[PDB]
Amino acid sequence: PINFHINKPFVFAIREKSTGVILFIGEIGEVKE
Amino acid sequence: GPLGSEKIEKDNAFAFDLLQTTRKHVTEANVFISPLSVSMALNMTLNGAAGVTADEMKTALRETGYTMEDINEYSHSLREALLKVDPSTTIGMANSIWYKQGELVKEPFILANRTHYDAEVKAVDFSSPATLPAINGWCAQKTNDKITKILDYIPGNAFMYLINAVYFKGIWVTQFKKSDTKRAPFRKADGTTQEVNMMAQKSTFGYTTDECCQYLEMDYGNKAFSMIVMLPNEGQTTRDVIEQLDNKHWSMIIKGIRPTQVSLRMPRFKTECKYGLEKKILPEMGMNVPFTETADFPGITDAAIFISRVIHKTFVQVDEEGTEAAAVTAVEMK
Ligand SMILES: [Cl-]
Ligand SMILES: [Cl-]
Ligand SMILES: [Cl-]
Ligand SMILES: [Cl-]
Ligand SMILES: [Cl-]
Ligand SMILES: [Cl-]
Ligand SMILES: [K+]
Ligand SMILES: [Zn+2]
Ligand SMILES: [Zn+2]
Repeated sequence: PINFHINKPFVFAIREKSTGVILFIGEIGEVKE
Repeated sequence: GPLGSEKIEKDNAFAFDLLQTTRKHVTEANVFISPLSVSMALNMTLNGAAGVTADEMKTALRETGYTMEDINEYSHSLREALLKVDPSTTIGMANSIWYKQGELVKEPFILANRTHYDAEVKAVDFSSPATLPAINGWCAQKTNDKITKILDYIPGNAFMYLINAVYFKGIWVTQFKKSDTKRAPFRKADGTTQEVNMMAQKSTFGYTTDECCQYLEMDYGNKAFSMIVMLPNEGQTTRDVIEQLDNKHWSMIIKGIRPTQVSLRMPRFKTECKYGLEKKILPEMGMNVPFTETADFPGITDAAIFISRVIHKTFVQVDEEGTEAAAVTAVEMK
């Protein structure tokens, strides 16, 4: 299998497919809890 | 067509421009926005604008050339579709308008917002100690208590708030098991490394690549909603991803996604953000006049009013079960 190891900054989005709309989008440079 | 596929492309163009412009003006490591929440609150407000005030709002929202009727009907249709596409995902899209008791607010403006945005309209005494907790309590109610305050204060001359709240709680189609989560290093944007709770699983996910990055699609519920992750390759940056994002690049990612067996490592993470979009971000996107004394909102009232603040707050938590996200946008007028 391919490795997809999120161990550095990433961009992410939450979308909906029937409308195509992006509900949320962002960038994570620091992990918080 | 223009009120379908073409408007979705312009909304996602607004999403990328809002992300790029926000990233340019803020210094924090994390950025998290809901362009849907911002455009919904501003489109309610836009129903009252005239002349250059309306033109500049439409420019910033990428809605130039659309009539109010078409923006409202599109917004209503989009909201209805998102609320019913997946009963196994929790979705909230709530709108409210709060205005100074005793002032006259034009009924066609109120009714357009009740109709196309399901706006809850309330005439309130802004001087009452009950009003700030009523507004913040509504935000908490519409975000599963994840955004408990949108305002810390109400200026003495407040006239109206137009508030949108978007809520999302999805369960991964393929959840991680908490017993597989391990402590592992994560390289921060500032170059330091931290130890995180790194979730792990091996499954079939949507995947693709291009020059800069790897892309993953992780579905929720009945697969209507998903998370897209953009992971820059070694030596590549998230700033470059953000700067090169547009409808064309986004379309290329979505169309390139193929089911692939992937070994996935993802940190449990949470972030909460707050913006004053009126300061620099909406002006850079072309919205200037509505924030000044020359703003014209004759659809709301005969009194000269303007937008004093556009407050945007967000929350997201990602864990082994799924994702919970929320956003509130409050447009303040005085
Ligand atoms: Cl259409
Ligand atoms: Cl698009
Ligand atoms: Cl445009
Ligand atoms: Cl409060
Ligand atoms: Cl405040
Ligand atoms: Cl800001
Ligand atoms: K700013
Ligand atoms: Zn409608
Ligand atoms: Zn980076």
